[PDB]
Amino acid sequence: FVQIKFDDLQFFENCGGGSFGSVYRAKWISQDKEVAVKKLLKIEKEAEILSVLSHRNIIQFYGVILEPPNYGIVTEYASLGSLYDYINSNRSEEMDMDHIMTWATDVAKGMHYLHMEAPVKVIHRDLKSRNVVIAADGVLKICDFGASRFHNHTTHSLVGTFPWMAPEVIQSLPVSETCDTYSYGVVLWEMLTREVPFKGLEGLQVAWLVVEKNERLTIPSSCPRSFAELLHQCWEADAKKRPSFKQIISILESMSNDTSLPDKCNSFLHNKAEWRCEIEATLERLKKLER
Ligand SMILES: *CCC(=O)N1CC[C@@H](Oc2n[nH]c3ncc(-c4cn(-c5c(F)ccc(NS(=O)(=O)c6cccc(-c7ccccc7)c6)c5F)nn4)cc23)C1
Repeated sequence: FVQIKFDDLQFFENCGGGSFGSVYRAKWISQDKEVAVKKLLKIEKEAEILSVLSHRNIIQFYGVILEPPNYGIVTEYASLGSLYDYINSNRSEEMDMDHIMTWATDVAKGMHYLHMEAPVKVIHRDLKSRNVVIAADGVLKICDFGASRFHNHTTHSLVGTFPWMAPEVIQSLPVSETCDTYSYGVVLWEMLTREVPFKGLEGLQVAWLVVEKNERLTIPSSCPRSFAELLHQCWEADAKKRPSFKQIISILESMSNDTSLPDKCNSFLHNKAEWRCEIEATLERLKKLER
């Protein structure tokens, strides 16, 4: 627990909404470092356990703000924004298969660390493209991985999170590390299609569809089978039938040695104007499925 004086910071802008859980971008004046600061309504001293986590694909702890009433956590700031903002911009048109693979390896490796490599097993429960950020060198960093255990005020809206929640998370059921595997496959699908998952729908409809009808996000027919089948394993209703992140890492290795995949995938990636109608059709069939 490094301590960071409130006056040691210069606050720039707030994401979230001024509330507890809202993230400020800020300059750490003692250190001349650009930082993120999360507004907490206090700090749990027992939360030291998480201050020892360190991995190039998770956001880096810097220190804590302990000046009542100002309580905050300070971390690195990733220069290039959230994965979400990037995927749903026209910048994502520059993504080739080597890009997808690198970024999906980045997330899978950060998750493998939290699940199996750190001082304490961390199951994230809220992994999603808005919780992954892009450092200056394209390296991805998982955010908010300690939220589900300590500061449960940061998350829950929760209607905006159903497309990434495993079914068992939706039902408040027994939960295993493979709930993060389901959320990852949604992140993968986001990278491949560059769409907002279940765009336009009601959270409760998606919650319902995922849980009762085993509805999953449309996989375009022209998506390479290797990607399609990886998505499928990551989306098994039966959490015990989903891969671990060690297996995902090993799967991405095989895919990246497949000489045929790069043309197949890059073709698919750059023909979005053909197969975007497939996803958009399923969206109206699902919207009309409540009217
Ligand atoms: C407003 C629109 C929007 O969403 N965006 C606009 C731009 C983009 O924001 C960006 N761009 N780059 C970014 N880089 C980082 C973040 C960011 C950082 N955090 C943040 C915190 F401020 C605090 C904690 C966490 N995660 S954590 O709670 O799991 C954690 C990590 C490490 C240690 C600890 C800890 C230590 C001791 C005791 C308890 C806990 C906790 C965190 F992610 N959020 N966003 C945003 C960026 C998106």
